[PDB]
Amino acid sequence: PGRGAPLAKVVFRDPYRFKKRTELFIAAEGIHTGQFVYCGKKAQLNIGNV
Amino acid sequence: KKKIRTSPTFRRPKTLRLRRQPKYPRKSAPRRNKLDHYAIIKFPLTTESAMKKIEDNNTLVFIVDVKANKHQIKQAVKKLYDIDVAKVNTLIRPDGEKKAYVRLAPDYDALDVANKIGII
Amino acid sequence: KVVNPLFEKRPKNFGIGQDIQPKRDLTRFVKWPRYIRLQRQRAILYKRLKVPPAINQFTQALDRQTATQLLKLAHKYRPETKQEKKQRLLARAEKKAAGKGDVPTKRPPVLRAGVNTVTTLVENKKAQLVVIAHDVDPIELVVFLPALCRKMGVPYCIIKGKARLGRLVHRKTCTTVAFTQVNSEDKGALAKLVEAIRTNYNDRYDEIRRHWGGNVLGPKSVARIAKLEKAKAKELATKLG
RNA sequence: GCCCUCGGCCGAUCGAAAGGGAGUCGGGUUCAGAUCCCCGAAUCCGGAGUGGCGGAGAUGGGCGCCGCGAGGCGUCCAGUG
RNA sequence: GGGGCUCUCGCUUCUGGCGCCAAGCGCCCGGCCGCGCGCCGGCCGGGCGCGACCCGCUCCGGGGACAGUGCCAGGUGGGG
Ligand SMILES: [Mg+2]
Ligand SMILES: [Mg+2]
Ligand SMILES: [Mg+2]
Ligand SMILES: [Mg+2]
Ligand SMILES: [Mg+2]
Ligand SMILES: [Mg+2]
Repeated sequence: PGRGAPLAKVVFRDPYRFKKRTELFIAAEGIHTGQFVYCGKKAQLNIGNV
Repeated sequence: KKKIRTSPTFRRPKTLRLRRQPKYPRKSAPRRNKLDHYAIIKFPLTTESAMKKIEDNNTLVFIVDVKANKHQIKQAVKKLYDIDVAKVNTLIRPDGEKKAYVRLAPDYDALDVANKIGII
Repeated sequence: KVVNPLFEKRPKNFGIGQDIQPKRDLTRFVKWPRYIRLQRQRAILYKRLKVPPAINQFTQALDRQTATQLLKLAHKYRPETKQEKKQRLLARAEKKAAGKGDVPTKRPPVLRAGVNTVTTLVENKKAQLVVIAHDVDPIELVVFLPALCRKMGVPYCIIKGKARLGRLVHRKTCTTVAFTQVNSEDKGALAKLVEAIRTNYNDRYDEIRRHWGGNVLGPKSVARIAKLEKAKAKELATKLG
């Protein structure tokens, strides 16, 4: 509410403890549910990657 | 070679807490219980409604201390009248006095108890 | 040969995104309490900043051999404890009632302690060796002592531990101690100490006066400066020759 | 009691008789009270250390046997439906 | 062969799965029976190290003697 952009709820793995992390990214146009996004230096050039 | 920090947070270490071992009591003697049984049971109610409760519901109606709960009223009635009671209902009157309806156990007759108390 | 076939290795790899990281040592990356951070940062600041020579001279102290041998000499001259004083006072009272009289009986040489006592002894030139702790926290109690001892000619040294000097004088912490006259059997040991102390402290007082401290950068800064220097050096080397 | 290991509601506390929030209904009864009293039917939560009773787990299979046989005996093997 | 020399001193991209509380190895300390010659046989437990490299002085990064703050000075200032 109050924002024109959709928000993407994205679930990662905590690399240090057994848990699932939930982030609230700003949805880039094209991404869909069930899609894998990759965040990091070695990530590739795809829509939604960071 | 074994002191390790697997967490990046420093928490306050758990120290020893002693229990109080005072060198003198702050109160010389414990103050006695003012809300004893005679304080709890002030006087019975002798109105038309109270009499009808005695002769119908096996219930004695009392005016009790406003600070006494149902357990205290039950135990006080049991001790200072030598009767067994089933349940206690309690209201506070519009004048501020607490009223207790004490139903007696089936083997006790509230009429006879009221006669021994002297409130018939 | 007889090992159970059901036993097998189950190696886990700790690459990125794979099996979660093991519980490893994280002391370097701990959110420490403010007081721990403050004392460590103060230790770092005393290495960053240009420390004046009058404060920097206390970082030069005795080595293990000389400090231990000096403390061994000084252990023979510890001040008497309260129990020892009360017992010699009782013995003195009984023997005085017996007929011993005053009889000063050569009050034994003792170790004088305390900065005011020691500085008065130094001013009167009644001190034969001064030992100064290196870690007096309000360090103005001692900054004048090396220069004063040099001017008066009394040999002085700096030792590691106001706590060690305190244990020498049966207290928690002593700033400085002084050797007044010493016993005949210990005169040789005191002279042997005083000569090395004199060479290491009073003789080189002129360069102690000028030896500034600190002014050293952190390991990261030093390393990156070194790698920049090496880059320019290697390109210059390929240029030359 | 101490030690080892684990332990972020990461923020006290307050804030709704219309929000969220387990589980009570029928009949009778007073001058004035009743889903609260009486009668009769339920129900939720909490407790039970010495364990309250049952039922479930859990009571089978093989082989040597005894025994007219059934049924019992003994060595093994299973058994968190 | 192989070192001064380099990117690596990396382990995860076709799936709307799973993933923690160490397997393995090595060194020990107990209790048990016992060849009854000790590194000596087997059984019930516990500890440590490597697995999971070493050292280091700022947690990591971005600014930085500027910004900012304190005091004075000039300007602007119907916002009051
Ligand atoms: Mg009530
Ligand atoms: Mg917390
Ligand atoms: Mg509240
Ligand atoms: Mg409500
Ligand atoms: Mg009404
Ligand atoms: Mg005006």
